[PDB]
Amino acid sequence: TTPIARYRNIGISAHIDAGKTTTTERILFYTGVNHKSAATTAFWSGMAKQYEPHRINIIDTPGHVDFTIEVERSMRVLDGAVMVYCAVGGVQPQSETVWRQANKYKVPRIAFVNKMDRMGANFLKVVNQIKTRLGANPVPLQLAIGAEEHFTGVVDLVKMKAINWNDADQGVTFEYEDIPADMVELANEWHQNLIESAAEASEELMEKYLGGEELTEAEIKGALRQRVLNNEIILVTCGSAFKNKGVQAMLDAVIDYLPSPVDVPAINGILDDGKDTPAERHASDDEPFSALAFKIATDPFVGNLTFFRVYSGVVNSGDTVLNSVKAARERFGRIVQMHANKREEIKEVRAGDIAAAIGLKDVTTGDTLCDPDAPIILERMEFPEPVISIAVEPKTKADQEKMGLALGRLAKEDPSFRVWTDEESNQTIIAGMGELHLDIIVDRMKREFNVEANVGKPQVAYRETIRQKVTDVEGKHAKQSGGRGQYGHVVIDMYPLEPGSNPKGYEFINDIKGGVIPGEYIPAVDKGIQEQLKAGPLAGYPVVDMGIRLHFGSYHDVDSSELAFKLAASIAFKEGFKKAKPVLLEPIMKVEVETPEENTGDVIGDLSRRRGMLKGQESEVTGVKIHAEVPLSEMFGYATQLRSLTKGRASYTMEFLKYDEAPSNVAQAVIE
Amino acid sequence: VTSYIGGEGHNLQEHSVILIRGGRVKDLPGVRYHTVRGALDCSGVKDRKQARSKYGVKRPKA
Amino acid sequence: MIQEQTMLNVADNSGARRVMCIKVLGGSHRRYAGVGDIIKITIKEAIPRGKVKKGDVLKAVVVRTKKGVRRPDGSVIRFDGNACVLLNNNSEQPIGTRIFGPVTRELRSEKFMKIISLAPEVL
Amino acid sequence: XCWWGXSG
RNA sequence: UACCCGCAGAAGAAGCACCGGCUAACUCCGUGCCAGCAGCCGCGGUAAUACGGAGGGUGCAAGCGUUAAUCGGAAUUACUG
RNA sequence: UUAGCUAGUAGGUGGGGUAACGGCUCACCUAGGCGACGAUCCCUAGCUGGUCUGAGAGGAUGACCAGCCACACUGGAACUGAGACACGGUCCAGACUCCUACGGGAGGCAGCAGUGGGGAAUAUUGCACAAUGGGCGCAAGCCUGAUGCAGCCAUGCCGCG
RNA sequence: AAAUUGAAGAGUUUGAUCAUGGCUCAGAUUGAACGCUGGCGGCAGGCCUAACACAUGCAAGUCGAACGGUAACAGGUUUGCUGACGAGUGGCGGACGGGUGAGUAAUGUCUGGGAAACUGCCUGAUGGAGGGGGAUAACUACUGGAAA
Ligand SMILES: Nc1nc2c(ncn2[C@@H]2O[C@H](COP(=O)(O)OP(=O)(O)O)[C@@H](O)[C@H]2O)c(=O)[nH]1
Ligand SMILES: [Mg+2]
Ligand SMILES: [Mg+2]
Ligand SMILES: [Mg+2]
Ligand SMILES: [Mg+2]
Ligand SMILES: [Mg+2]
Ligand SMILES: [Mg+2]
Ligand SMILES: [Mg+2]
Ligand SMILES: [Mg+2]
Ligand SMILES: [Mg+2]
Ligand SMILES: [Mg+2]
Ligand SMILES: [Mg+2]
Ligand SMILES: [Mg+2]
Ligand SMILES: [Mg+2]
Ligand SMILES: [Mg+2]
Ligand SMILES: [Mg+2]
Repeated sequence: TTPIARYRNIGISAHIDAGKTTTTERILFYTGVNHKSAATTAFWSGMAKQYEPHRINIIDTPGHVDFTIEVERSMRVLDGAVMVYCAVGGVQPQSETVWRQANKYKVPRIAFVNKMDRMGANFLKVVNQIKTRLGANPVPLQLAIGAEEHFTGVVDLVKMKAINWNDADQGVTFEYEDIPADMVELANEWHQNLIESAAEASEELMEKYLGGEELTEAEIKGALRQRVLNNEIILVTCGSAFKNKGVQAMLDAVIDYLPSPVDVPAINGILDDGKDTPAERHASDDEPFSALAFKIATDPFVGNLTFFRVYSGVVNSGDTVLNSVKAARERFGRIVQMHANKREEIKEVRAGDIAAAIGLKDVTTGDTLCDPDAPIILERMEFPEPVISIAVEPKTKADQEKMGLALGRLAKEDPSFRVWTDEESNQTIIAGMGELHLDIIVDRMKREFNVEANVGKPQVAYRETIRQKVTDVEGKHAKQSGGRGQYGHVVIDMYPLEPGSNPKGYEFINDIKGGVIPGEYIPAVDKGIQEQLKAGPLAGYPVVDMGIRLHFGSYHDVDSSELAFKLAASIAFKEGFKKAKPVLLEPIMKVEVETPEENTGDVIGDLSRRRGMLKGQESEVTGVKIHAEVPLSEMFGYATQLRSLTKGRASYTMEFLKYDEAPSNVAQAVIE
Repeated sequence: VTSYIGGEGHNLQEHSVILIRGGRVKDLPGVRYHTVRGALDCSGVKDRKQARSKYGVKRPKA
Repeated sequence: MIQEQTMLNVADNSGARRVMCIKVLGGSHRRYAGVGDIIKITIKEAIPRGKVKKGDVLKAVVVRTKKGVRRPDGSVIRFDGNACVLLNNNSEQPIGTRIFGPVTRELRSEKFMKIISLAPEVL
Repeated sequence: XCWWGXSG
């Protein structure tokens, strides 16, 4: 039971508002008419039913940078890609990013220019933008006879024939006719460019074209397939998914110009575990079963749905599987493939196809599912580091137990979303790829699970250090009133130690000379001093970069004890800290920002607006790197402001560097 | 109730989901339960090679 | 004609048995709420384990009134009690999942298609 | 206390 | 299908608790009332068979420990007693 | 640390009623009836053969197998039928959920499998009526999540490497 | 002939002792769970919690040798003519089997009795089974509803 592996795995990737949902809805309509987010399977022949009906695996990827994680997993799993570009917008910021994600996985892609009907929309401008901004070769498979209000259909460059769709039938019937003479003057030149590109890939067709023999349609289409697989060129088509003209043709182009599961390069991995031996799993049923888990989901009336892509081998119900990454033995049952109208149980899944295994107990996102015999570990998909963090506190105390379970469930399904409890504030901090991404997880925790919560700013971990040295600090602890009392006298010198002097940042000096303090009690004095560092006298924050010297003291034959010396050391420590200049320290982060050159002045100004101090600036072939030292308190929701300044084209990384002292206004604020 | 975390290192913080089992700590009045190590949020003692099952430590890869 | 201090029976399954109008929304010095008018209310009585609790303040839509409604032909449809369907304070959507008792086509707006489809009788 | 890299 | 035969080759197949006494089974090293241990007694503040590890032993074994629960020992509700 | 409880209550007579006896019901008559051998009330609970343990007496227990009882969303009621006040029947009322073209309709896994939830914790949306039963039919046959098996699980016992 | 021929102690109150008296340990068991580990077979068991809510498939049908009819299939434009039977009328089963323990301290269960009863199918016996009447489903025509 196998289709001839001519299925077209594809992913719809575009900027927000471009038309990804409208185009995919129209894709389901036309394929469904041909028959008598989430992965979907359809069946598409040609518009004239010329092509054998092929399974089309279509995923509409989310445009927002907040939901980039889903674009990443989709591009890897899907053999082909279709990039929607708005005709008015052209190459918008997010569309620039999705190109780079496709570039990372070397995914062959074609381009659909949507919204041709919209006013001030130029198909050639968008092609020009694709060539200049994305630095790629765009070839016009289809030109547009009409523009804006007068948009009436899409012309085909390869056949040099105009196509008219039927407004009454909702685009169901295609028509072929002559190109209008005004339109043809431009079509000839673009058709010549299409011919020139096809010849270059074949090399054999190049010499023939130079000699002067006309290239075959059979031969041009072949060469164009060749180059899309090479990734050298991109193919552009124009249509209106609202006026129902052009979407139908783009699908036929997808089937005739995009790769099969066999056409793409075989998945690379580590065979078994250790020695990094290349798995080299060829994409075919004979090779040992290999699959990857993407987009795990939960259904109320069904078990957890774990969408998977079988590169090689065939999986069946009642088949043992190995989770290579989690080292967990697994079994497969109740597999389901979702057609546009319905989801159906399937007993087996051939290689090159995507399905959702219900009830996979140990399968998280980025897990490799393989046969236990001959195990293979395909690499985990790229997981982006979070860019913004907020504190979540449950509105009710009862919700805390539920909230932790809910955020963990959200964190299991989505790799980008992260949750942790900071040891200092004991608060729950969540980290996400965008402000909107965190907002949607919060709404899901309320709308989906029954847990409403309060968003907040994480509490920074302040430290205390001493400025100036106070000498002769004496601390006498005496509790003698009958029987056995506890007596300890210690004279200590509290001085500010250098920040880089020692790893602990604390130094205790046994400068005792003679029998003033018995050796046995000096460790107890040291123990009391370390305990005091744990809770600073002013604001309760941990003491750091401070050292002390014990030079003198007193004792009693019966009363003196280790506990007594520890309490005396604590009294002296407090007195010395009170007189030494106590300053709170604010954690400083080393921040590196990659920004387009035009917005560098804006990003540098934003960092200067924060109490952050610039330490560096590197001009780069792509973008400009800016290095700055900014207190973490100032670094809140920085990604939102950074994206507003740079049109979401700027990314930043940070690392804790040191604890420079806070400004007085901020430090007094911390004390309160 | 009150439970005892047993072993050199504890990762338990606030709002930590753990499993508790019977067992009284003679020197701690009122602590009549022992946290199970290796279960849920609670982890196993680091560098533990004796009585590892009691402390939930996986067999060393040796 | 529902005014502030009026007590209304509850037509839904939110768990409120009795509610009091605390404000007639939609205008300054607005005096009366009729059928189809949104009013701020306070739960004066609720069943245990209900979706709402005594003392909660939320919006409600008046569905049956003793003063009654007027039809374009001069016909009057009147009820023997004032009744309301509790609405979420923010989304103005019904808290309950079932509607008890007849309702009038006055509620056949887009905001209240939920109530209309769930009513046992619409007259 | 302040970002996925742990730190204050 | 049970079962039987033929092939190849030691190949594909051992772990878990415990060693102060009660209770079978001991030393060294780290540590120094700390870190831990503990059913009961109790151990640990510089020669720790009681902690953490190593070697050695012991008990059981495709299991071995721990917790929970029932009865026994408990003549510790005693009818026997 | 529950002492009084009862009025169709307790009995008689007549009528009705049921397959049958009977305050079962009703009219009248009498003033009874239960209870420190614990009535009434309150809490808990399916019961047994058995099981676990104990020399025994006993103590604990009632998962599996078999007998019996009860129940079938909740509350009530009848119908048909030898037999039900009926798990996959009917009517009503109630809570809940679903379909709709917004007029109305529909339902009840404590069947088997399965999902969510709770929980320390417990299995496959498997196969076949081949056998043994049961229903229907003259039989052939058909139906049978009874049953026979298969999967999962060191959960136990047992045997072996 | 054989069918319970069956009962053990130890640690810890004291400076030591004896008694009292708890605490604890050695045994067996379990619908177990958890932690670590895991070659295999046989046999058994497997929501103890929420009688919580349940998407979906299935778990009670059968009889043409009761009856009209023949939709459909297969043979001999057509028919019940046949096999065979959709739907329907009729009979029978559906009160069994399967599940669960919410209720229930006795109205249930167990033990032994009783007297005033019923009882499809099965079985033994003795007979009969005479002769009519009216109706109705399906069906046909029309008509309503999204469906039921
Ligand atoms: N005029 C016009 N509008 C379109 C076209 N395709 C989509 N739209 C509109 O663009 C809006 C956003 O489209 P959507 O599919 O949500 O884009 P997505 O956010 O990329 O999925 C929709 O409301 C459509 O009405 C088109 O071809 N022409
Ligand atoms: Mg969308
Ligand atoms: Mg725009
Ligand atoms: Mg010994
Ligand atoms: Mg050892
Ligand atoms: Mg006894
Ligand atoms: Mg009960
Ligand atoms: Mg005894
Ligand atoms: Mg009857
Ligand atoms: Mg029934
Ligand atoms: Mg049922
Ligand atoms: Mg079930
Ligand atoms: Mg749970
Ligand atoms: Mg059937
Ligand atoms: Mg149960
Ligand atoms: Mg019960």
